Amino acid sequence: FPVVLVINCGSSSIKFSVLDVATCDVLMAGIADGMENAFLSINDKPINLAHSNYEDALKAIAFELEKRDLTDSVALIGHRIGHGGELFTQSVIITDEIIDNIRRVSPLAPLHNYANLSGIDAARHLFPAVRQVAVFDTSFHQTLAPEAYLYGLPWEYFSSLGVRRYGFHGTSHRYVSRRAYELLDLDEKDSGLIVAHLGNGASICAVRNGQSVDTSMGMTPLEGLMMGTRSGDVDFGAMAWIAKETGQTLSDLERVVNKESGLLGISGLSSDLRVLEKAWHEGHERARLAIKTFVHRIARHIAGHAASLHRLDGIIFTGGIGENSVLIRQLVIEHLGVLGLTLDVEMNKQPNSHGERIISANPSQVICAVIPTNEEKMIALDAIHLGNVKA
Amino acid sequence: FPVVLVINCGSSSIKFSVLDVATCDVLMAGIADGMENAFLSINDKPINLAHSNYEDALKAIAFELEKRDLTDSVALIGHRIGHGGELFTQSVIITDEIIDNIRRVSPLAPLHNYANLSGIDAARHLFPAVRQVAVFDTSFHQTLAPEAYLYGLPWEYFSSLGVRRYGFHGTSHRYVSRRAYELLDLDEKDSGLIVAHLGNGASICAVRNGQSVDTSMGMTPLEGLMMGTRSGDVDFGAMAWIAKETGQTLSDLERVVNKESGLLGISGLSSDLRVLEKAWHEGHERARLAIKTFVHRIARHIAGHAASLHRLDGIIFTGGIGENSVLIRQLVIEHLGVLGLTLDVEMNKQPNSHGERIISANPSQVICAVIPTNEEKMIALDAIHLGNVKA
Ligand SMILES: Nc1ncnc2c1ncn2[C@@H]1O[C@H](COP(=O)(O)OP(=O)(O)NP(=O)(O)O)[C@@H](O)[C@H]1O
Ligand SMILES: Nc1ncnc2c1ncn2[C@@H]1O[C@H](COP(=O)(O)OP(=O)(O)NP(=O)(O)O)[C@@H](O)[C@H]1O
Repeated sequence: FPVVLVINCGSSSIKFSVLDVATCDVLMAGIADGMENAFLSINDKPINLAHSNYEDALKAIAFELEKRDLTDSVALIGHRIGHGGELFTQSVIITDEIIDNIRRVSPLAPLHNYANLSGIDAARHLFPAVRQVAVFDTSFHQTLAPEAYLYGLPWEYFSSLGVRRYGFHGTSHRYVSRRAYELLDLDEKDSGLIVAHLGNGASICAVRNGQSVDTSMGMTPLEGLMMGTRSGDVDFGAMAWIAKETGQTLSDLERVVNKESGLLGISGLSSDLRVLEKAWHEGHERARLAIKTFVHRIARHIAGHAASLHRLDGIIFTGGIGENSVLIRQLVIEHLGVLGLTLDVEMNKQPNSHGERIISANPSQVICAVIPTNEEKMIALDAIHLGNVKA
Repeated sequence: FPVVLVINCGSSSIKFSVLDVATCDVLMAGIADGMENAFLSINDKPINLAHSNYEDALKAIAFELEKRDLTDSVALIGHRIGHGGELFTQSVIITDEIIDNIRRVSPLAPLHNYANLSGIDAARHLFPAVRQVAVFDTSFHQTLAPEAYLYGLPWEYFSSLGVRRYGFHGTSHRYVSRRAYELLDLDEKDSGLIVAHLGNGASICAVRNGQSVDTSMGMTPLEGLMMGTRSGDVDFGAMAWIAKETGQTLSDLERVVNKESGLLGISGLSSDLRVLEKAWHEGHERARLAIKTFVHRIARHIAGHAASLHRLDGIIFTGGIGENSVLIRQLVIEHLGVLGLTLDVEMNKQPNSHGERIISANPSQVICAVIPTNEEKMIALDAIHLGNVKA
């Protein structure tokens, strides 16, 4: 019973799951968190770490698996990498070269790169005779054409500084789009999907014949959809006007746009969609506005991403919000009557326990579906495929 | 033979036309320009002004009409106003109140407001017994709902500073959409149009049942489409990353994004589409990229604006580029095969001498058309309607 250990080692946390190689089912999950009073929390023991660096938290995690006699079953380790620039177009077996290449991306997302590389260094220490794989949030989007990835900035910003759209959630978009060809019985090589990955981070992606051809996030995760706490698309003129008017700097505004905006910023209440849905139900006008705005920007990006398709066969919702928000999905879909969508509300009402599920009624011009995303499973599948290779 | 004098009094120029009230035909046009060595240029006399303020240039223009015995036929003056904030939802007869209200908008576009108000002050001096009208580039878009005009910034930026989408080209979008109901034989009250106003400034607008319900420019003219020298939509994260990396300030970057970007910035060659079309024809790769990018962002915004419509009946091109670029229109339309568009290329080939013209073939799901825009005529029509009122 070999397992894969999957690690997502971010700026404040290390999330992990242990997946059985046979079924890709989760056998254990957890999170080392607060990385002054750090602590380890296996789904049970909410145990304390305090002043722990990344190698410490992971040594702790390794001892918990040693505990459960898992250590010798760990045949593969999969690392989620936030950003692979233009250097990674698919998941790779980690070697010194791959490490050097991940380091060259550092400037594009410095703290998050640093954390992912800290997790790699830790795992390489803790499991030296285990093959390790790197899976990148950006890599699925590397099939975008230049017309879709370039900004309208001076060419120099692109050719010298690598300013261009990267996109994120690639691993979710990819996983969900593969499940969609089966659920919808579509030929992958002749197909058009829009995937809406709606979570606290949110993005759209157009998949044409199995490849990503447009996506809503940009060089960073701040572009595109309005999100929990992120502004999404915002007029740079307006941002420069705000600076002059309030005396805030780019750095001030960047924090505002990443941490105080979005659902939180409009609502004045919360980033959490469930709190906002309940607030609206109680007459809260700003919560309703936050939601309607959220919805409007989703519909807008969905239709816009469709323009990169030759034919629209499906729209697929996923993520915390796409999977669980009955109201958000219906409002989005009713905002796309122009594309010929017809919702089956009884199907749309079903909770996420129902898994991969069609929610459009028969007369719909485009199939609409909900497909639970599973990034850990995608990473493990990549790892397992890579486990057959001679390095 | 009463006439309307139409004035557009910007930061460097005063453009004017004199239109006959009967036919709305142009009888005279011109431009006072360079506002250290200023000069007056009636379509003839390229005459010099030098060190001329706004009142001087206009006194010069007034004397040229006195010259041609027009002065006493001037029954109305129409002023193009760049920005009316939330205060103006339609064109108005200018009074002290209207002047006070235009001044309150100043902070939203300080130099351009100042110029428009300078032109009002000049004209009020030069024609005191003549009714004057103000027509605002923003006012057509005041029917946008909050979900379409809000940014995902903290609510305070909207409620205290008036940060929100305004949109521009309103006077063109309005004029063209009215001509479209006739050309396409559509019922205005039951209709969906997207208008693409493609010039050196460019924007999209969705008109649902005769009202603007979405538009691509934002609080300022920098948002949305990529344009001649403007970047269009750009990830604020990327802009903040660029700042940190090059040490440029918001003010530096604002100039870059307004004056060195867009077609110019990608091509490295020109903002002028005709130069770029010819460069591409000669193997210039960056010109081709500038164009493909331009086209891709147009298609994306068109489809996205469609999401605000209940039914898409028409897509209408206008502006310097929309009216004259055979290649741009066809590339855009071929990028929207997803919406069921079919181009009649022989109709698309016709030059702009052919005026208001359908360019989609019969099997097309959406009618596509070219409608020459005429902001001066729209302003004059407003003025003439307002000429019947008791103030
Ligand atoms: N039952 C629910 N109804 C509505 N929203 C929900 C529900 N459950 C969770 N969510 C929302 O999902 C969001 C969190 O989603 P999340 O777990 O982030 O999805 P994700 O797959 O993690 N995407 P990302 O956040 O970028 O990794 C919050 O707004 C939650 O309120
Ligand atoms: N024959 C042509 N083919 C392609 N592009 C053209 C042609 N003629 C003019 N244009 C382009 O139109 C752009 C200038 O358009 P413009 O006169 O600005 O339209 P507009 O109605 O003024 N919009 P705005 O510029 O914001 O006021 C430049 O790229 C020109 O190259």
